[PDB]
Amino acid sequence: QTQQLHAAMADTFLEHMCRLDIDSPPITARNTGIICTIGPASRSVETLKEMIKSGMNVARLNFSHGTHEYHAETIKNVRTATESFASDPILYRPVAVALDTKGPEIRTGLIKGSGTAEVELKKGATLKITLDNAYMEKCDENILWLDYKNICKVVEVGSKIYVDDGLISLQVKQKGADFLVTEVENGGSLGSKKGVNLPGAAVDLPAVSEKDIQDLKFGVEQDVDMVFASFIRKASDVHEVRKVLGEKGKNIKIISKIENHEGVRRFDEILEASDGIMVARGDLGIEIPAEKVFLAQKMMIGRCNRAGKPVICATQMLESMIKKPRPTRAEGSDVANAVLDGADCIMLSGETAKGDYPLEAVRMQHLIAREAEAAIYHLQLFEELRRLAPITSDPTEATAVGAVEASFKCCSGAIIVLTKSGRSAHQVARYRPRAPIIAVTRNPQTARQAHLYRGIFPVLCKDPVQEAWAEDVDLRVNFAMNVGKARGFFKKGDVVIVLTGWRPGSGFTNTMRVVPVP
Amino acid sequence: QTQQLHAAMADTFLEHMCRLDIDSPPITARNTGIICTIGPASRSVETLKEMIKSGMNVARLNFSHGTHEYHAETIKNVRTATESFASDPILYRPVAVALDTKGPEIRTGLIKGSGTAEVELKKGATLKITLDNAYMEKCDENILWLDYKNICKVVEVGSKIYVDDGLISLQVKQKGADFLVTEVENGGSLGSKKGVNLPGAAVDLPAVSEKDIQDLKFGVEQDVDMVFASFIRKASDVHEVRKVLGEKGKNIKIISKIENHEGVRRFDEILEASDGIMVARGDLGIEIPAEKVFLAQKMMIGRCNRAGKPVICATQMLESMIKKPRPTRAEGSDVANAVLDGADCIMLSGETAKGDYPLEAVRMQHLIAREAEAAIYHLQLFEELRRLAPITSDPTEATAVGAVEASFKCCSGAIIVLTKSGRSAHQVARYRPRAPIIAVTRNPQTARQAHLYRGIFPVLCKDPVQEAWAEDVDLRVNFAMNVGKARGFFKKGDVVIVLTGWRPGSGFTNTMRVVPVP
Amino acid sequence: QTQQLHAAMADTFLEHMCRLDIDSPPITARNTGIICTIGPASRSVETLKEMIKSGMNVARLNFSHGTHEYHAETIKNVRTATESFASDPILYRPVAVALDTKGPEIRTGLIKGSGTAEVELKKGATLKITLDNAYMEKCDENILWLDYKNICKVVEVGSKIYVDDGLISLQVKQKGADFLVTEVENGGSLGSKKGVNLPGAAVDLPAVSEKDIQDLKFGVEQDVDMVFASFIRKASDVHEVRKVLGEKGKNIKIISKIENHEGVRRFDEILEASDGIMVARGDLGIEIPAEKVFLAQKMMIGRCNRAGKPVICATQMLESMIKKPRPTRAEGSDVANAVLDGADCIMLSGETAKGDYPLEAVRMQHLIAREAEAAIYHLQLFEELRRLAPITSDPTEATAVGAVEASFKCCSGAIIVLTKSGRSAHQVARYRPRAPIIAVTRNPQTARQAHLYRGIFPVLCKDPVQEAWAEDVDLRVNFAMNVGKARGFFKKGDVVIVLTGWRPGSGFTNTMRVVPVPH
Ligand SMILES: O=P(O)(O)OC[C@H]1O[C@](O)(COP(=O)(O)O)[C@@H](O)[C@@H]1O
Ligand SMILES: O=P(O)(O)OC[C@H]1O[C@](O)(COP(=O)(O)O)[C@@H](O)[C@@H]1O
Ligand SMILES: O=P(O)(O)OC[C@H]1O[C@](O)(COP(=O)(O)O)[C@@H](O)[C@@H]1O
Ligand SMILES: [K+]
Ligand SMILES: [K+]
Repeated sequence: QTQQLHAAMADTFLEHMCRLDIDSPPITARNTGIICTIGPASRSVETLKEMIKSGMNVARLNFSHGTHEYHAETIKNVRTATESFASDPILYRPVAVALDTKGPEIRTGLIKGSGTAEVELKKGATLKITLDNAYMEKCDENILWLDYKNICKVVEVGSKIYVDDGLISLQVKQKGADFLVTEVENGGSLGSKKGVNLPGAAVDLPAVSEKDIQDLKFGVEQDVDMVFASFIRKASDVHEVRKVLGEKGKNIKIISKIENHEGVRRFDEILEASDGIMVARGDLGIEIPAEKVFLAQKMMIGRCNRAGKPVICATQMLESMIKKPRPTRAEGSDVANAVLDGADCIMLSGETAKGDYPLEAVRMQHLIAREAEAAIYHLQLFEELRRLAPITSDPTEATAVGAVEASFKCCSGAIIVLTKSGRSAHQVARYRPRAPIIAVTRNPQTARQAHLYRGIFPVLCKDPVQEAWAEDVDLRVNFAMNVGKARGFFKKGDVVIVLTGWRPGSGFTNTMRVVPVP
Repeated sequence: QTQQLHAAMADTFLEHMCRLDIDSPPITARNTGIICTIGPASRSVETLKEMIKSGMNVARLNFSHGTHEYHAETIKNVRTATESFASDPILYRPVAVALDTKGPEIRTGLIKGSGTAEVELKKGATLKITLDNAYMEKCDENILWLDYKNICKVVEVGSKIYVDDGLISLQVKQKGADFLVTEVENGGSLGSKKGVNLPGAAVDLPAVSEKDIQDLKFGVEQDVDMVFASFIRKASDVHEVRKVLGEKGKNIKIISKIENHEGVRRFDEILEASDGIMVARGDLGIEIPAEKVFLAQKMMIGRCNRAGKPVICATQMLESMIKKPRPTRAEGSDVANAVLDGADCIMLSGETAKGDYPLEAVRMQHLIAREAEAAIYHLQLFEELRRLAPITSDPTEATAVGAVEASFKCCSGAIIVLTKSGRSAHQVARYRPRAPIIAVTRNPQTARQAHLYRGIFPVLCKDPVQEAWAEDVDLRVNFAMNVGKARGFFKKGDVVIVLTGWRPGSGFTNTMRVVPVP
Repeated sequence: QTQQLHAAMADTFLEHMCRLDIDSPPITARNTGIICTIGPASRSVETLKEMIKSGMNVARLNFSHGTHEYHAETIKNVRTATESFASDPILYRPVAVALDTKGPEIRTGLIKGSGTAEVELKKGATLKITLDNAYMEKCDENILWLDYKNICKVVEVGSKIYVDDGLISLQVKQKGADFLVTEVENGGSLGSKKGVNLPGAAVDLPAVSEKDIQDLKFGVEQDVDMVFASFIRKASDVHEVRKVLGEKGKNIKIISKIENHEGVRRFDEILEASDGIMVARGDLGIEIPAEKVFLAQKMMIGRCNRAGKPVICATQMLESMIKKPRPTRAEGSDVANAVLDGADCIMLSGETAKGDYPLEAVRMQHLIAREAEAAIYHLQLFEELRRLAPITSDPTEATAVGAVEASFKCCSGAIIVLTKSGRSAHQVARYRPRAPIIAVTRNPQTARQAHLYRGIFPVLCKDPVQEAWAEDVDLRVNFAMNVGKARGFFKKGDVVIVLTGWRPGSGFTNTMRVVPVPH
């Protein structure tokens, strides 16, 4: 048997686990989007073509470093590689471009006037934090300057301060006007201009920094598809990002990065305002105990799935592959479990941006994701999603859930969906069918953004609009059939589900057909 | 709220995930046993005392390397460290000793008559494998000798052969009398006496090597608690191990290591014959595609949970901690997911045997395990375990399940179980209660072996047997109460479940009491 | 297989239904209490002995008719019959006595001065209702007097008024000071002193009538175990009954009869104030549309199961057996579905009080109940009861649920429970085990009242208290063992669950043992 179908039929989750079968091969289609950070290892046109062939769906640009010029050139290269495949629309894969903001930061000053010097902090010693700029280049083991002018307003006696990616830990023992007397908990080497984290604080840094405002404007100019917004703490932060993107950027998707205690606790209001979520495990695991990160990951993925909004699992998923051609067993497991949890997309950072084996890391995420998709317990998942969802008068919703149900009953090879804005295909994806969703659109931005949703394989129709609308619809259905055949999703005579609407604009999807592949 | 109790009450798994709460702190008790491989980083008496304080429950000795003398000294050191705490019976923690066999291997010959010389294998080139001993010390890029005399009987044209840690890959193109012509698929530097793996082969090497027989004899002499038996492919392999251990070794637990396709496929018969299972992910992931490992892991943990037999998750769980003081996000996730899967125990190999941060690795497994134990969806798990279990006439079974039910109903701080052999405590653990199981025994081997089962906290009663049996029972109940109080499991006036029998001797557990903590 | 155990194991309710097996015989024990109304057909000592042997657990006296002398003699007869079995305590079955009140009523006056004369009401005709006592003996087809002085305050234009057990129906067209002009909807022969119902009205008649006060006093004097209180509309009505019973009657259980729209709507507050509930389908189906009665029945049984309070299904269960030796197929089905619903007790009224086949009716309820009990889907029911239940600090609750779980795991022949007040056994019954609950008590009133809960077989221990408490406990457990053996619930070597506490006195049940039945 294939596709873990024996497991699929189990009446209990435990039996489902007992039936997982290494000799049950997956289907060809892989539903989980792969987001790859582009950097020195992966930025040439030549490598990018291979990244695409290996499974990259979204190119992430990390604006923490690099100039506008550098990023503009990366994006140019991504598009060159992407479009090199455009001559065969059956085989072309859309590739989205995501801008990931630097975001607000807290930084220390210079040790001893140097950028490279360091000092030793001993566990239990005193360290005074000063805001007084006289000390901004005279940091030492006694006096630490940092740039967050309001720090005193947001911490209390007992508060912790983490320095240099959580390497050093301090506890506030006394608060002054413009200073904090701290005791070192975890000591270590303190260097220059290090990152500061304030675990449990309501930090009042602006939603977007001066640099972020410039970067977001540049993302609009560059026609990016989505923004990963750093350090989102509250709904109003999302609103600020949306306002910066403005009218011109109104169709760019905002993915809030949840990376501290506040963001986790205010998650509901953040999700409601956002187009989707990134579980930003790197910073999140600096801010909160590392042993608690899996809780926040499963919380966020569950609530995103409940809301029907895309969620990304990010950071260190295949970390060892920076240096090695094969992942660890914990890494394999992490990727599989993220898909099992419900993540729409999984991400690579240093693995693709700077490591020695970027192609292998992409291919590995592809292999794991496809195995894990088969191992989902759809029988329980679909039951729960359908119960948790509202009853509505919305005809498109009723059509989508009916298509998903039909797809399980006939084990279809695909659900084909015509969509202008993406929405009809998003509505199908939210019910987590096993079958891949082939979303046919003429809208290039729809095609790129659809990668955010589990299961959506976007295909970009380039044909002229036919004079007879019924023929225009049939043309697009036929395109999807050719795509699925060419990509090995299904073959002639297999059964597939087709979703269309009753007239041309958006919002009329209402027709479900069960048809043999011609 | 605490212990993820809000999530505990969700009526769906999805809602359960949505309710996981980083602000809901776990209980003190940590139920998942921690097994640590001992080596140069962890073998001193001083480090071993800290390994115990940090949470080590089982010392694993890897007989792949080291003489009898070396291993005898490790065991002596573990006992010295363990017994250094014996003077306070309230606080003493039993520590088990596990012998992990080398097991059968397939090895290549010498490159240029040298041990250190190497040759380059080009992808797509020919490589002939010979059994002809004339070439046993003349391996080169054209002719590779190996020591598996039956290899021709167990591979076909099309078969793969892996060399080193799956570094090199070969595909069989022709079979001859004494030889195999292969094509190199994955090339690389081939050195001397490297490990060979035969994916998908029924390999007919002995269940136990000549050296393994010697090592098992030594394990009996050294009073080890359990054997982790390598490369178990079939029930008869387990029977061989059991026969070697013989009458003298009849109470030593046999944990079969599942590490190839055959072991996975023959899993049921192997489980039935074994005392427990190790998911040996390292070798498993060389033999089978790495992307399929999580399937085999969940299959094995599920089936072990269904059978009520201990299962260990092993290998690369916190791999990066060999070199770093903190784990990656994928590693944190791996540990959490292993416990969520149902693993009785989790394991450390190079992280404790040879790494720079053995204590931190133990502490991290402790932290994660405890968080993940709270995050289990006991509502569904208990329902499934109860349904999957038989109706029996066995009174002790009915008592155990009644105790677990009662423990959920009153949120008890513990299930206290008097047990000679461990069996009554095992029967409770198989229903996966939230509350820790304090298993009071006078039998030191029982106490050590109990670490194999999720949730059992073994405590070794040292007081003489009291003249009146009722007083003797009460004394042990009181001891358990004092252990729980001293370890912070519960406090005066909390409620606990107490299991005893109606007369002395094993097999009469039949009495369940709900008692306030005095 | 037996006891519908193959169906018991189904993974879905649909499959459970598909597995029900006419060739799978039930166990001996029957868990659903049978309440039998005693009347001319069933009041002799001799018949009462056979009613007990046939399965009667509760004798109901209907105070709608009969003098105190008549009812006292019935009660004396029930005790004589019940005590005739007392000389073997192993075999003695407690029998409860229930007083069912007449309750407040609305009655019309006399037609044409006569008690026997009648008049014809034609659909669509006018009929004026008067409260003016000048007309109390001059009811005719134009003027109907009735005795409910506040009727005008509680009905509106559009209100329906039902007369003579809902035979006739009237619709209020105009309201005056002391009158109502109505139109006849359903016509028919109107006689004298007929019962009036006010569907949908908040009727403000007293909780207890003048006759009820007398009857309750008599119930206390006669040591009855429970009162079925008529026409309960609101919690304050229950409180009034409780207050009337007072100190002397404080241990008499009050079972509220739900018999109108208001009682159904205010059900929650009524349940909370009551010891249990009767789904009084007869009057309920006069007050509300007949086609809606199964809704109110299942609502009340489900909510009583959720609260852990006894519920009785009553009225016309085996009606045709008043005249015939066998029931209809609808009646067989009604009894089985009541037990499947979750009813603690089922009831017989004219079937036992006045019909030609009282013993056959009791026997048939016994047979059907025992078949239906096996056909319950305990797998889902136990899961739901456990989930709907709180997490509790109460150790007795933890013990009860642990015992019920253990009882399913080993298919035990019984759960034996020592109880003074009944409560420990009640706590087990509320989780609906398959196995019978043998409740051992020295308290005779506990023993009789225990019949209200599904599954409890009360046994009355008559042995002296032993000097050593341990021995005293053991003696009672042994008694239970002997009872179960003699009644064919289980045999030597079977396994049974035993519940005890850690010291004497109520409230300390905390000990669950799994024990082989001794030789
Ligand atoms: O997902 P969206 O944006 O609502 O688009 C779906 C729409 O696409 C259609 O199938 C075809 O519309 P067009 O021909 O305008 O592309 C409609 O019938 C339907 O309403
Ligand atoms: O006094 P002992 O011989 O330790 O017995 C104490 C209780 O422990 C139990 O032996 C449990 O031991 P097992 O788990 O080995 O069956 C009961 O049978 C007995 O009543
Ligand atoms: O010997 P006694 O006083 O009848 O008590 C025996 C057992 O019965 C119980 O009283 C139960 O009675 P209740 O069900 O009324 O609580 C226990 O508390 C007690 O240990
Ligand atoms: K960034
Ligand atoms: K970040």
